Amino acid sequence: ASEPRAEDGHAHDYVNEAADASGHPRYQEGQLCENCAFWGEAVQDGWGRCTHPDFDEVLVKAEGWCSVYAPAS
Ligand code: SF4
Repeated sequence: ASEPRAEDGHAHDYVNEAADASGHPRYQEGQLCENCAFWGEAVQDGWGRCTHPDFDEVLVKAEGWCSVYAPAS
């Protein structure tokens, strides 16, 4: 539905700014939700869907990141 914008730390060590998570060892450079293997599509104003149950709950910032990130490679 009209899922609300994800909070920083909604779940899974998520950040709204990918760069915030530089502190997180698994935050490799330039990993963004937009380039996550579990990305859905962009919905509005730099937010889009993350296609996992404990995630799609909220609309994630395309520029965000989380621990469940897997590279689309
Ligand atoms: S799995 Fe994480 S990094 Fe990937 S799109 Fe979802 S919230 Fe973003």
